[PDB]
Amino acid sequence: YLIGIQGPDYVLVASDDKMFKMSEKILLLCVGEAGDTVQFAEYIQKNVQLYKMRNGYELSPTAAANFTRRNLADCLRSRTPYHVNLLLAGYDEHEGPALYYMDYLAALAKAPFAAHFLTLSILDRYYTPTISRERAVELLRKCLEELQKRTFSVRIIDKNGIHDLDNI
Amino acid sequence: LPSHPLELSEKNFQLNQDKMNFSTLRNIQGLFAPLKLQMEFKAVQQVQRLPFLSSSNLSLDVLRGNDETIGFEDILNDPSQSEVMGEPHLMVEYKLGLL
Amino acid sequence: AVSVYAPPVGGFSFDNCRRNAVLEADFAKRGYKLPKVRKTGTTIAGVVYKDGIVLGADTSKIHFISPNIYCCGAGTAADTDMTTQLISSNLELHSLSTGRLPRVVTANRMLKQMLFRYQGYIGAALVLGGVDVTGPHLYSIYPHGSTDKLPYVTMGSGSLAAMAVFEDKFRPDMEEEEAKNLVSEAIAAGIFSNIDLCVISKNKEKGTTAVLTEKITPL
Amino acid sequence: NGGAVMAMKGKNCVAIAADRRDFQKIFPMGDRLYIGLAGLATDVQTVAQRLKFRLNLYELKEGRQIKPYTLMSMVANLLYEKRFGPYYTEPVIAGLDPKTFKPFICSLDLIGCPMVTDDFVVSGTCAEQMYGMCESLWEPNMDPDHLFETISQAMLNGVIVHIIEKDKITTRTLK
Amino acid sequence: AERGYSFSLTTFSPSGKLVQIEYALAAVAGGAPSVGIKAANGVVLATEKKQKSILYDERSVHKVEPITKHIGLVYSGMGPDYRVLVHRARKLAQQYYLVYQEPIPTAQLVQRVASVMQEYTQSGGVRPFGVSLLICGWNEGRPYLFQSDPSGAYFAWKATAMGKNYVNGKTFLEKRYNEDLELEDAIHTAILTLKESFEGQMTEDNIEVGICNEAGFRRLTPTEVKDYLAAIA
Amino acid sequence: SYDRAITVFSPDGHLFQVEYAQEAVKKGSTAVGVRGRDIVVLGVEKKSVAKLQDERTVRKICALDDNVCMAFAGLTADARIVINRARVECQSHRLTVEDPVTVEYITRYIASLKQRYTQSNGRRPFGISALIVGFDFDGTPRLYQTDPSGTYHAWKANAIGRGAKSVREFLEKNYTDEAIETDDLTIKLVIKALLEVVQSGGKNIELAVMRRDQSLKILNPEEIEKYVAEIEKEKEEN
Amino acid sequence: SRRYDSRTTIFSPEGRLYQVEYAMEAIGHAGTCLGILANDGVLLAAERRNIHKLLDEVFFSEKIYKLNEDMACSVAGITSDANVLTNELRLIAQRYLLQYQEPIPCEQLVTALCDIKQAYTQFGGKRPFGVSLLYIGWDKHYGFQLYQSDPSGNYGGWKATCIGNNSAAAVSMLKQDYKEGEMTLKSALALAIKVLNKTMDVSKLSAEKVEIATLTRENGKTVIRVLKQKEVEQLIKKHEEEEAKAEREKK
Amino acid sequence: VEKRITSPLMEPSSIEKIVEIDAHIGCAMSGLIADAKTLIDKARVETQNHWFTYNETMTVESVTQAVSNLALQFGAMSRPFGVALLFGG
Amino acid sequence: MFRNQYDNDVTVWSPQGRIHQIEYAMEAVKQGSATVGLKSKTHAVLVALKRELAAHQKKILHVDNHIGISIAGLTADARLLCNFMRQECLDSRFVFDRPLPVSRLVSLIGSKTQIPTQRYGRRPYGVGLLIAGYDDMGPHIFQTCPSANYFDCRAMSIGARSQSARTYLERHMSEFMECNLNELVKHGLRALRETLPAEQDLTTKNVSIGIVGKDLEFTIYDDDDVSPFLEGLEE
Repeated sequence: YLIGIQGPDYVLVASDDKMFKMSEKILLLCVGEAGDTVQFAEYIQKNVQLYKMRNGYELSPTAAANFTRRNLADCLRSRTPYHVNLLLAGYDEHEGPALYYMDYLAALAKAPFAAHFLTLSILDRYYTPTISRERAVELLRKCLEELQKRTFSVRIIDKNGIHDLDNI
Repeated sequence: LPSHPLELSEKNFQLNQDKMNFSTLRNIQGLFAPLKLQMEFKAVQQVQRLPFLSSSNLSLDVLRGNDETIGFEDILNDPSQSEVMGEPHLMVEYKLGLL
Repeated sequence: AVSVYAPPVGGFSFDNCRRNAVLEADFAKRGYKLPKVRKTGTTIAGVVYKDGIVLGADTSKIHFISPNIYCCGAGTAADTDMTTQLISSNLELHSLSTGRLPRVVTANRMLKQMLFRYQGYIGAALVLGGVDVTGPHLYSIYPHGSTDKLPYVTMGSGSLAAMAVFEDKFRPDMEEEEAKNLVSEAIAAGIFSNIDLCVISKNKEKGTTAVLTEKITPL
Repeated sequence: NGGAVMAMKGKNCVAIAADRRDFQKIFPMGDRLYIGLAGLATDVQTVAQRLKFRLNLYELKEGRQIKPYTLMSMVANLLYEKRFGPYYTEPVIAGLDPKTFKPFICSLDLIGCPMVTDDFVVSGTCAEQMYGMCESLWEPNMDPDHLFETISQAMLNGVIVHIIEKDKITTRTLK
Repeated sequence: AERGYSFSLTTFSPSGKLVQIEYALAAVAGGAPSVGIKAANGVVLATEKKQKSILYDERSVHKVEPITKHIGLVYSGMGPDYRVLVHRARKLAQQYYLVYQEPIPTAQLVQRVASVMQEYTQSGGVRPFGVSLLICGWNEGRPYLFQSDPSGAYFAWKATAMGKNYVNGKTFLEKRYNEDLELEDAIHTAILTLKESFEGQMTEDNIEVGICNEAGFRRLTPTEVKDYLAAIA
Repeated sequence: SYDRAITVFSPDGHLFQVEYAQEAVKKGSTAVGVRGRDIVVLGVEKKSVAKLQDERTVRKICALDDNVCMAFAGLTADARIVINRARVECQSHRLTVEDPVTVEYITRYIASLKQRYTQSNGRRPFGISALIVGFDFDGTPRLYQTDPSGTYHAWKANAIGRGAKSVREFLEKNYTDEAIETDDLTIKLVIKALLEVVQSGGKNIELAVMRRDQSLKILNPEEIEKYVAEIEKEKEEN
Repeated sequence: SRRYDSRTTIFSPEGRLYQVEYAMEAIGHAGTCLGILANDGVLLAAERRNIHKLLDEVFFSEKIYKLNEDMACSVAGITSDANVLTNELRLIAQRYLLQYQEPIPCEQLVTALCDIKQAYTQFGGKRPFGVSLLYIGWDKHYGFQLYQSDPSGNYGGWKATCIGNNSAAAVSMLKQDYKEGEMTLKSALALAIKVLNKTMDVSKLSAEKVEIATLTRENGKTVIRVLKQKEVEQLIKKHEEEEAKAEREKK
Repeated sequence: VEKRITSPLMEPSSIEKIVEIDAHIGCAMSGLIADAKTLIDKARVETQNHWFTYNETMTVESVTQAVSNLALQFGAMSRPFGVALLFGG
Repeated sequence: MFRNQYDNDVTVWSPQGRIHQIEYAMEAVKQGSATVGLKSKTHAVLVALKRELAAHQKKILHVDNHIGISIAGLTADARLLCNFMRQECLDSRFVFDRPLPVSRLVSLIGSKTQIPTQRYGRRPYGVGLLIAGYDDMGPHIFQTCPSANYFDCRAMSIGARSQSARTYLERHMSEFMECNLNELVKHGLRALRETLPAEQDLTTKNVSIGIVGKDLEFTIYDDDDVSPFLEGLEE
């Protein structure tokens, strides 16, 4: 249950925590094999820290997403039992908010909204680019209720930066 | 285990080629011919570009006798155009055997 | 940048293989729909006669190796085009060094050795036919690297009927028009379609279309 | 492992149309040259990325633009590099020649196998029946609008029709 | 004197000169005359072959050799290095043709061979190839002419000369060569240049001519060059 | 003499090639490190500002981990290589131990790299000495040094590079504890050290500040000018 | 000084590596190459130094190269080494683009090639390349940039720079006639052509002695182009007319 | 050992010449401390593997022999190790 | 005079057809301390004269159960040769289950020490080894000159001032064969004392004895253990 809702100036994730931040303005949500997921998260976090502090500027959410897709493809390719699904919520200084859906096979896809089916169906029923934070929290609550009928702790990556929001 | 039966067959194709060549020469010519050929190959390989650049290895192919031959390794994947590259000093150290 | 020490190399990459096999196992039971290989399942034929070689490919499957060497193709397509192209380049280099036309024995040896090195994991069931200094030769390449220099040889879909036609209707040292009519008869049996007889002679419902996103980019 | 895309030929105009529902299949491999990767999404993305890497290197070194035939050869080489452990992609290459501006359309294999026609080429899981429908619908000579309708109906029997016209390319997602 | 720098290839002289490469170029300049003229219909690669003795067999090493169906070259300097580089050039051309199914452009082949020579010019343990390649060819309906050096640096040319009296050869080419100059008389111009830079009497077996036009490269037979010599004088 | 090979010794017992690498280090501009309480500073000589130059592209102070940085003196490219490799090592250590590196740790790695490159004739020794400073993790400010020889030494106040003797003697005189009672005091101390080293201040000082729970903060020229104006006011008072 | 220069990996009592210094001298023997940063963009006014009457023009440019969609550079040194160095630049840029799907920031590519050159300087048995490249480009971070690396890998940031022949005079005169934050690409080309006029004393600017490039940003796209023969001729004519007017005013 | 502190600002803790290779093993360094780093590191590694495998204490002679085997490699080092140790255990 | 060009490298012949580096290694072994080796019908005995406060060196070494050696040259190459000998014997007894013959081991060491002399970037092993042993065909006393070529000896001595010991051993070369272990050891001690200056007499802390016998396996005797033999040894 990792529900993400991209918005005008934020990206409200909702983990089941799974929220392993890579750097400022970047938040990666990893789900799958317990051992592989955290190891991959740590590896990518170290790589992005290296890039940040070697170049003086951090990888943008798009660049981080692409690099993570490449690395995840390699990792699955190096060892088959590396079933690791990702959800990279982040904010870009120029681009703005950026949510990124990616399956275990490292198929990156920018997502107006994402989840890792019942949760996605509720988002499909109701979603708007011009959405507010409280509206996204309500959406997450509805998706969680639908999934239960069939946690949701949320953070946002705002232009200010990563924030901790009331757990749902 | 490998990812394919041919994986190791072609990871070490050249190694096996030279091994069989030297075995045959030892059996027929004697000890001197493999020694001489090893010396020439070593001498030509000692001098080339650093590992982080693409060496031509021209004179090595001329000695080997495949300077006018084409194989799938020549065309399929081109080491001259690599997609991931390590640091220069790092790979030179690796080649020297320090790491 | 990091975690890369050994210098680059060239050749086939077998990295995709393991994940590919596991995913095929997954798709086999749920999902299916995996791309397959277009293959040269058609029949090919070839005969050797008095003044050269004649090959048949209903399909074309004939492949230029040298000006005096040609090769039919059966089995898998991409494999056979790549194999024929590589051996053609090798023989072109050999000819450039020689100043002489390449020999059919050289082509047969190259194909045999390369295909045996690949251990028949690439499907190139070929009928190598040409003329050289020695004379007309008709080899029969196999994916695993086995060659037979027979008066007539066939392989493919209807190759057995073509072989029967060759056996019944062949006489030693045919002539030009007789040889290319026997191969046509044998290759015609494989069909039972235009055939590329390669004679290597020694002497020579209005759906609803509602646009949503229309954009232009003047060039 | 879904995804399908086809191409059609016209008069100084060539079309390539893929479907949507959830990944890019129409990557511009040139100013008037596109690609038709169809299959597993991750494989499509990897093939497109590495093909564009090679294409950019080639363009920088040569000083000219990749031609459709040269792009087809490059794609075939790239796919054959991984012959064992094939890429789950069936590139369909459509576009005009940068110099002569002549239509070109082709389809490839999971391992690379050039297949060039001048009427239409289809790729994907349901490619055979789609190509049959195109045959039932295809005609010799098109204008940019007539070409657009033909490929669109064939795909439907949304569709992102990229009619590559030397004057200018047009894109439309139908239904 | 600066002899320590003269001997070593991997050292820069105090002024900043690579003396070993300079000596390789001196070897090139001490080679047999070779004149290449880029005409309008095609190009010419004429040289002064050193097979003037009656014993020297004609069907043997050729000064001008083809790399592809549409590319050929001539050299001035060391024959062995020339032949090895020709083998490498053919290998590279076949690689390009198998990768792209396209004829290797002359410029690309020149780049590849020049980089190969730069490889041995850079590292210590080998010597620069004491030979310069006058590579010609024809692409996209256009004649081409290039000049490679042991340093690995290469330049495009309209008409250039090599070997002995090569500066005089280039002066003569500048005197005679015209931009509109067509083939079948650019051959005459090359013949006259080699005569200006000749030692002995001009015979069809004392020269080796190879032209590359729309059709492609082709080493001229003794009969053809004999006819051209007869037309010249 | 025996100064034409890193391998060979001398009857004195000297490897003159490494001492020449140290001489090249001395050629470099001055770098001044002060180890205070909840503060560490790396004053660097910025005399050759020149014109039409970017101070952002060329700097001596660079970070190695989140809690450690360094400043060097000598061959700029060698220092660049060492800095990049040190960053790689720090991130690898954080990967495998999950906790931030210690200043001593990265100093050890840099010294080990210099020792690796001083082993053989083929590889020349890196001609830069690094003043590596930061906080261990528990909150212990650290100052260290490295040399091409390949050994490291912790320090309380150290100056390297151009005019190192005068600056380090000034630090010997004035380091004390009352000059590290506050971060401003350490900044003034390093600025005065470089004033003894380089003629001008503010525009000729590339100063860096790193507090207990703060990252590398390279002070802007206006702030260093304010600090040196404070030093001048203090001098006028006395 | 006849010692510690046999190898690149050997120091002197003063702590000097004479081999890289001789490589820089070889650079000095090269042809003049200018690079001037400007508000609108950045230019590379190089000296063609291709003045033979039997020389062809079958290439994009001799001095000026293109690295990627966002970068271009000039060369002043040994041509043979510069070719492989530019190939390495292109390859590195494409590697970064493939991995991150974003154009390589100029400083990163400059530093990678400097690592290449200083690695060849570091290890014995390898000759320092002896090529100085004049990089230009644009990126999201620092906008337009102007960099300059040397054989030893030492690279610096610049507003106006020169490498090759009469580099010191060119740089001094640039800083004598350069304004920081005010120069537009127009005035940048004017200053570049003035410097080339007053440095290249071998001959007057004939518009084939000169090879000027331009790198601007139109529609958020880095437009790397080279001044046409007409454009450089216009630059030369404008500079010469302004100089004649100034001489007339002086009287 | 007479540890030499070059300046009053130097930390004597970092210039220590006497080190610990194991609980029951100790040595004092004198000379090229940089190579002594490698020497004592080898000794520490050897005694650690001994404790790991045989769960006992390496003899002083055995650990000094191992680190000597490290030191024998010169002409690894390309020059003789320029430091001496006094393995007092 | 003219040999400076050709006396620095081991892979270069001099105009007089000589490799002076090998001769310099043979001088290095000479500069080492004197040791003695001799065998009886049933025993092979090694006696070595060691170098004040601080312990001495181990000239006598137990390289294998039935093979022992005495060192008279460089310590490093001696250690490497001892390691190689021990490895060879261990491998023989492990795989072939055979006590490695002493002569075979000596031939292996000869080849090992021949390698560097003809190879560049290396120096000849500057050590002389008196290898004692016993197997199959009785005791085996050998001598491996640092120049690869070696010799088999009924009695031998090598080192500094070793010529006196060699002369004394020659005086009684035939007696050693018909001698008891004790008498053989005393003869060895007298040979060692020949090398000592006339003033000095053998003590217990300057003598180590390596003894391998028919039933006995090689053992090194310390001051206390060598005292028995020194007690009774005629002046």
